Amino acid sequence: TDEFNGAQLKAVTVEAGMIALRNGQSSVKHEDFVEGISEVQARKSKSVSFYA
Amino acid sequence: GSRRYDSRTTIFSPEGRLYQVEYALESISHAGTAIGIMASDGIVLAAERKVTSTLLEQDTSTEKLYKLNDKIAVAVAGLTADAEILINTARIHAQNYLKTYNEDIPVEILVRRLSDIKQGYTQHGGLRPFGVSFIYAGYDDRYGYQLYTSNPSGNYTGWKAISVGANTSAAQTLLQMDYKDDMKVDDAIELALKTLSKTTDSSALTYDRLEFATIRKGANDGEVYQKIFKPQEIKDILVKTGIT
Amino acid sequence: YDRALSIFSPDGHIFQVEYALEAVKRGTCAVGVKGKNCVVLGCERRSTLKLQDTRITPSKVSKIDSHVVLSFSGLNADSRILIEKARVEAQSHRLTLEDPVTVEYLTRYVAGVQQRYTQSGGVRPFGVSTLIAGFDPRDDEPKLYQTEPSGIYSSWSAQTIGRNSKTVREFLEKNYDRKEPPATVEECVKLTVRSLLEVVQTGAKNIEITVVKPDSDIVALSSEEINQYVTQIEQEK
Amino acid sequence: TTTLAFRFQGGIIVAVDSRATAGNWVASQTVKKVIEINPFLLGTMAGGAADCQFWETWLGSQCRLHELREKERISVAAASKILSNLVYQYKGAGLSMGTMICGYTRKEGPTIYYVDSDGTRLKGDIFCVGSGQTFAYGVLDSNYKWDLSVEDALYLGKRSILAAAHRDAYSGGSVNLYHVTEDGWIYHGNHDVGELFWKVKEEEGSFNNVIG
Amino acid sequence: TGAELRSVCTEAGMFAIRARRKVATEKDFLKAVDKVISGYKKFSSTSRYMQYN
Amino acid sequence: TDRYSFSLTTFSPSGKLGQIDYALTAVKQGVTSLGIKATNGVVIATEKKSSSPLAMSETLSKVSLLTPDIGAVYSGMGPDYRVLVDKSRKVAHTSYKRIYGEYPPTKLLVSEVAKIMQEATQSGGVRPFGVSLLIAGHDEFNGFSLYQVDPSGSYFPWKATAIGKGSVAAKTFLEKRWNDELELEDAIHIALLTLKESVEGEFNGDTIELAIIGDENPDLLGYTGIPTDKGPRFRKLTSQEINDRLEAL
Amino acid sequence: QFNPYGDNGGTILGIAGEDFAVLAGDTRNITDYSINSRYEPKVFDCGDNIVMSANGFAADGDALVKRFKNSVKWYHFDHNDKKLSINSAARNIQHLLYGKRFFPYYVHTIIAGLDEDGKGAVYSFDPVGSYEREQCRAGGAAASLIMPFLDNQVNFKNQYEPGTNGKVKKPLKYLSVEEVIKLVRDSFTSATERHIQVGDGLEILIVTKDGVRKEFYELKRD
Amino acid sequence: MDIILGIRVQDSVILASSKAVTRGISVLKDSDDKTRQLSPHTLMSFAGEAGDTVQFAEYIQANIQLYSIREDYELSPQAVSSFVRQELAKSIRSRRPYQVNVLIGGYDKKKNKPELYQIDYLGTKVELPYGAHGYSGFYTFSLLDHHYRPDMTTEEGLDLLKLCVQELEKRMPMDFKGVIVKIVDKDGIRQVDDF
Amino acid sequence: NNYDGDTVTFSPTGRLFQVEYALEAIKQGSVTVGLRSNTHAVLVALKRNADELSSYQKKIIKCDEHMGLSLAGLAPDARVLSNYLRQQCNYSSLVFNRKLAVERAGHLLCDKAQKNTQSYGGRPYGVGLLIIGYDKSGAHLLEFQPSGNVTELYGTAIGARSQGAKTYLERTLDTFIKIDGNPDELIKAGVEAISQSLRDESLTVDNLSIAIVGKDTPFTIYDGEAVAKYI
Amino acid sequence: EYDRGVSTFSPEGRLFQVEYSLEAIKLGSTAIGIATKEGVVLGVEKRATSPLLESDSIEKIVEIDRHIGCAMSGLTADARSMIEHARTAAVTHNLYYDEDINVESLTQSVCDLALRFGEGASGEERLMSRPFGVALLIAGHDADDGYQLFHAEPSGTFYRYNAKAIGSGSEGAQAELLNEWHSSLTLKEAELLVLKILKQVMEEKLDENNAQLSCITKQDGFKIYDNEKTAELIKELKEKEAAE
Repeated sequence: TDEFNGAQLKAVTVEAGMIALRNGQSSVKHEDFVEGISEVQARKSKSVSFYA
Repeated sequence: GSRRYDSRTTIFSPEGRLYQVEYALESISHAGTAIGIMASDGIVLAAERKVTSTLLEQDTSTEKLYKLNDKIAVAVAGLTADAEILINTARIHAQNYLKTYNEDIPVEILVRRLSDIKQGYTQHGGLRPFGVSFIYAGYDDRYGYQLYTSNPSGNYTGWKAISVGANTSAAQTLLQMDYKDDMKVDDAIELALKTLSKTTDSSALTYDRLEFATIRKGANDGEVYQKIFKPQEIKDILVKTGIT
Repeated sequence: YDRALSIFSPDGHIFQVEYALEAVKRGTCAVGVKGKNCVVLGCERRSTLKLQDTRITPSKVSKIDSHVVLSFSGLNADSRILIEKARVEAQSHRLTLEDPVTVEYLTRYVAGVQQRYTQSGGVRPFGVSTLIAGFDPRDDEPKLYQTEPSGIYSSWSAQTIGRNSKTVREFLEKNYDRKEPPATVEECVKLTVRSLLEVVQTGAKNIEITVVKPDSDIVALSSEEINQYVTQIEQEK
Repeated sequence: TTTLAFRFQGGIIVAVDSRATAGNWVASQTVKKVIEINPFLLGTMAGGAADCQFWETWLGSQCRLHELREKERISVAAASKILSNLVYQYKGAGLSMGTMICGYTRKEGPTIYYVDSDGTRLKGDIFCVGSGQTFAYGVLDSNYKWDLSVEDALYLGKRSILAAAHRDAYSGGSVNLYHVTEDGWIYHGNHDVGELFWKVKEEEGSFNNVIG
Repeated sequence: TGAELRSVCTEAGMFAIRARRKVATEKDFLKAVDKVISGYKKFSSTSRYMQYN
Repeated sequence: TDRYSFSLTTFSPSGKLGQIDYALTAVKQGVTSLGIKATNGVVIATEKKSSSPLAMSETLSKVSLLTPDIGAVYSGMGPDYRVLVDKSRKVAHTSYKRIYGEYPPTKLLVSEVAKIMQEATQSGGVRPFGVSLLIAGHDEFNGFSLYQVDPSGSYFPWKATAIGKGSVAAKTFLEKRWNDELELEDAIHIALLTLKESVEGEFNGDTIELAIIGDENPDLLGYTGIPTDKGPRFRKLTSQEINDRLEAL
Repeated sequence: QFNPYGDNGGTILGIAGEDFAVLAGDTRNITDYSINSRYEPKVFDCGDNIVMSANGFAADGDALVKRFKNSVKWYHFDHNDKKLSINSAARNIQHLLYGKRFFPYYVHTIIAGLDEDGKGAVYSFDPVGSYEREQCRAGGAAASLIMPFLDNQVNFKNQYEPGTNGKVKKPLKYLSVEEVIKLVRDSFTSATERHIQVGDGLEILIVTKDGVRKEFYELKRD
Repeated sequence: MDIILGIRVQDSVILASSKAVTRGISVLKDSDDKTRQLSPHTLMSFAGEAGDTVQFAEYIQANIQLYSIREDYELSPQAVSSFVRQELAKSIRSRRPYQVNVLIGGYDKKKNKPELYQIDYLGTKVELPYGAHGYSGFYTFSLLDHHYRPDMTTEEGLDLLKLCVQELEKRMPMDFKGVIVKIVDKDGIRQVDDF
Repeated sequence: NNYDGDTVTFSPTGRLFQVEYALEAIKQGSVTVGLRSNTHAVLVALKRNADELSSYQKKIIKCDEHMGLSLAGLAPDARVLSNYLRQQCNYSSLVFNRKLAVERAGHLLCDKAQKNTQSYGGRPYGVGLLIIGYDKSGAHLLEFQPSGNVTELYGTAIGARSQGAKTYLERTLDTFIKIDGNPDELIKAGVEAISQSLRDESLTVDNLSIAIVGKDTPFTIYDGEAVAKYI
Repeated sequence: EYDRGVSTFSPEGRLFQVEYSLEAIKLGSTAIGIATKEGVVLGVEKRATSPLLESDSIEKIVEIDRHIGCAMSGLTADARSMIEHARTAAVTHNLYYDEDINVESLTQSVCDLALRFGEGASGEERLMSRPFGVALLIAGHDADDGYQLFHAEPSGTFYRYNAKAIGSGSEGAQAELLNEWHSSLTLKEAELLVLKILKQVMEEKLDENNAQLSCITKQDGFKIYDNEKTAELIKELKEKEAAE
């Protein structure tokens, strides 16, 4: 989290759980929580291999 | 940022076209009328000043007639300041071709050089155009009298008779109904005063608002003589043609 | 100066090139058809405006060498900037390797000029498109190329450029045969003239035809010769 | 040094020596004075060694970017006229040059050019350049024939350098002959001059002023 | 845009209505693609609006 | 750095050049100045203006000598005049006093300063100068001559004219009072009379800067005994001398 | 006045073999008649089984060993750890020399290594530009002493079979790595007694398919 | 060597140049020529120093030729010489000169008149009815001013050149190998060989 | 908003945003993990192919005979700065016969990236290098941030999922500093570091590219079957 | 979100013009390239926009040097500059090292060229106003790695591919290369594979006036197959599917 506001940080909590929700998990996993940082952020078109 | 304040004078519009050259021509339609007729024994050049005042010295003015070289004089219609520069370039280039080839410069060469200069500014540099329109009266042995108009786009077209400046549509139509192939300078003197009389915005046309010059081969020893008429001979020739 | 005036578009283009293409269409119309042993570039010449000279007013087709002719459509002002370079490169060819230019080579150079002005800082690109034609020296195969503002060139069997180029090219799909060119030079003049009188119209007083035959024969036809081909074609039709 | 070439009916025979002296002292006896510019051009070495060796590798650089652009093989007259303008620049810096560019194409025939430091370019039919170019002319120009066989011509090129080599201080080592054809240069190999000599003394019956 | 591809489909039938054809051809869709895509690319919203998106 | 290589005078869309139009607004904000051409002199005239009376007028200048035969007086911005007077002296030496050895004719020098004008109506990173100058002078073949150099870069020959905030009213007065014989002394009476109707503040020989381009004074030559050269024709009038001619109204 | 080239003498000897190569030189540095240094290498390894010596005037001769190794570097960097051939290096040396031709270097360069066929190769350059492949080429100041004795024991130059009197020349043979140590050591023994810029020390580098060997022998101490 | 001659006759300019080149201590070509067309009725023979001759011949050629396609107008021989001189003067002042002497013989189309111009390496044109350069020039001059008439026909100018040639064989201390003559007429530039 | 267009315009938050933007090029980039002991430095990079037919792109550029750098940003940007480092490493050997200090080489690098970010018509360089080396005060690991800022660490990462890598290094922090002389163990400690930055991509003999530099080992890049012992 | 730079970012971190540049490789016309063990095959859809086009003197395959050949797709005017540089580059290395340049090393030079737009900064002299938008398939043969095929982007990054398509038909083309390719195919079976995949995404008819083949073999160097061999090979594809 770098230059997130405390509203953005609340956003990562909810987002994490939604991704768990799709998988069908009964808990939120650590793997899913980070995945939620990346989804709160606008850049989620990810690599195109012009960063390799 | 510098880029922030750039005009971009010199991109195309969606039409395929150059806003700033179009606008330049818009402002030359404000400027003073100049007409040139190529007779078969001369060229008569006559232009009507865009301003007039009675306190204004108009007796030794020559702000429309400018001589480029001994055998080629031009009439000016547009941004006079921009024109003064290219007249002084032209004069440098004309004298240059004579220095290096020892031969009178053809009309074609000087006219094409001036055109390409205008052309450089609409092409690149990020600069405004030179809004000038020249009518070139010129003599060469090869093609006789040659007559020419150049625009801010930096394009040149031959004429036999042409009119630039204010009231272009009006002047052009008039020339055409009268113009014959068998005309000498006398018929040309009469027509040049006469078209100017129909486009005029003064209650009567007078000599102090006319500038007038000819180039005749009928000067002695089969030589071209450039004459810019004095305002007191113009007033005389104005009594002859019975305009006043 | 150093600012870009040609910039990448979010589509996949540069807007100044698409724009420059629009510029060629607003110009007058030049047609190209090659015979078995001739090129013919004919061009539409104005005469809306009258008292215009014919001797001293420049033509649409300007001989670069004695065997390479260039015609142009689009801005008539810009045209002279591409041609001034093209003439000097031909004399440089003569200087440094010997032999006069080959038509393919001059077309590749002219293409490289427009190519460069599509990607150099502080220029717009030329709004002018060429039919560059001619003969190879010591050969007699007719060569007809057309280069365009992109900076891309194409060879063509017959082609047409300028206003209503799509309308004219349609005509040429239907009368010029790729397999059998017009059998002689004279048949080839009747084809270029047959094409022009669709769009240009308004007499034979607008039609110009330059014909080149191999071995450095450039001839530009007189108004009388033109009338004669227009009349024959009008009548036959 | 003495390097000659003659057009005849097959192409051009090039013929070179390999003795590169420093003066009184003989530097090396195996210096090649033929320079493969591409497979259809050879350039002889004369005057400054260094200047010719360098610039004709570098002509190879302009031969391969002529070849690509035009997709046609270079003219021999065009090749010569690259080199000419290069040595004109460095004239008055005093770089010395003596080269014959030899080529044979099918659209011009056999053509020799002599490119020189001055900017001087002369085409021709016989040249000999070197510090023993005078000896070589004599034999070659009397026994000259346009209508000659490939076999006779090879012996004639050899023999010419031989005569020069014998009296000239700075000529010898070995001679190397090439026969430039259309389809490329063919190498005819290396013959010692000091060993060629005694063969040619018995067979011909020349050199009755030379002991033996 | 999916909105251009709609104009393509509508104009593919419009060329059937003009030709007196009732069942489309590959040929009617080629005509459609050229007119809609080439002609209205000058008038493309895609270019200007992408600068914000 | 510099990246400003694009003109800031550009064509306006209904025609005209917008910067040069604007700059002419800035001319008509400033002081009022006038010139009357006689048959043997030219008179030029202007009003001084200060922030407060605490400014001196003695060290102030608004009429300058460009060459001894050619003076200038402006109406418009103070800053722009100040540099453009100095560029005028510079080109007058560098392009006719090193080449033809002497001061240039009035027609020629006018033509050079119109080209100084021109290259700030154009080029990058520059706007037009905001003055209009009268450049009056005397040459040996076009006589006494008065010019008006303007923000456009044109010049007009004149016989009497005015520029500045009272220009409209001034020239009508001057149209009706002009005559085809004036003496230089008779010229003065016109110019003072007109400049009195455009001032409404204080009027003195210290607040009207008046200059004549009369006829030759060997007392300003600085030397005597080369009769080939003839002293300053330009002669700025001291406060004492101007004051008498003020009473003479 | 400035006379910017001097000399530092030295003598070098390059011999191309048939499975090895020999580039040798002395280690004596001089200026005029004073001995500056008894020991001072001139025969630098550049890696890739190329040994170079740019012998003569020292100040030039160190400049072209600097500039040369700099290019060994920048080659290995932009061609993904390419092994520098004798061929590549030779033509590169040519460019480095030739580029100064309005203010020349005043040294005599010789390289040695294996070529790409598993044989020795020696190329020797004049200061101006050009080069040629060798089997012997000395350089340096006692060149003219050492060269003609090497052409008589390697190439068998003007020798005929015994009792044939000119009928058949003597046959060439292959020389072992061991034998060639003897030839080079013997030339410089003879050279010392007749020349006054050679002595103190002799450093032969011998180049093989396993690495480079330095092998140091003394000469006469004047 | 360096022998170029001009004999202006009243219908033709007769320029003849040497068939020998000497570089070094021997003759390399004895069958050569040293002239370049400028115009199709303007002929320039050139000779003088080593290697300036070719390179300055073709420089000037590129230039006159550029004009002549461009405007499809021939230049006057008068015009042509001014350009050549302009270039020659300039090179004395510049770093690298060109030491080359040129005779430009042409037939003007405008006036219908031969004109012969002699330009030295300094760059002075001067119109002549006849002219030469080098030390060769000395032998020849004295014959032209005896026997010349300005009313000559083409053949008379040819027969005169035989005397000049015959003299040169005798007095000249060096070889020169005959001359190719070139006649600049009003029809073309036509080559004949003198015996 | 309008503050993001150029490299000259501050910015109400004290920032400049474009340098901030260039720092996101490192984040969308692939991971490389550095860790050092007191005697050997290790760069452990994970290489990245595009498609199955594709090759893998070199992530470790040997910069000198005792320096190697690894990119985690723009490939064109990395090529510019790598030349500049070679140039200054070679200018030091030529002029002062000195192996270019690692600490000094971060300051030389520093200023090349600052001077294009202060300037108009330039941009920041959007690539972070991890630069290892062994000089005269031992092993060093530099992290070059595209901000221009250089910091010296005992182990770091940059890439995507990189934070998960800093943690492996953060646990195993007091262990790895004390193992010296045994390059086998550092390498393994760095492979395990970069494996917690996976998310179904694994590691193989064409993904893993290791390079080391030691006291007793000059710069060596292992790849192929030479990273097959060290998975 | 923004684009009123010339060399600017991008919240994502890519250069912005570069992002657009890659999406003009979707307006190319295909170049396909399969590298196998015996050589590399390059084929291209040549395109005819009219049948009054001479389509046999328009070619989009160009020889860089004997042992490196190239196939170009995207805008070909851009490709004119880069291929020249490439020709130059290959020549320089034969000058300096008398050695046949590696393929990789060649590719690497041309990528450094694609990034050189800007207003003049850095160590690399900007002179481009906008980046290139053409992609290259550098084919070639070196004596260090055998046969190699590289894909050079207008990004400035280069990858060695075993098979790649570029152009408008990329997606539909590389979906097929995936399934049909294996490690070893003999050279005339590679040429037929090029003609099969070129046929699925073909928008014309597969014949010899709108397809061109080319090979690179060590022994023959770079040869562009004449229309006689391209025609034959086409005919053996319609025959071989005809047994299936």
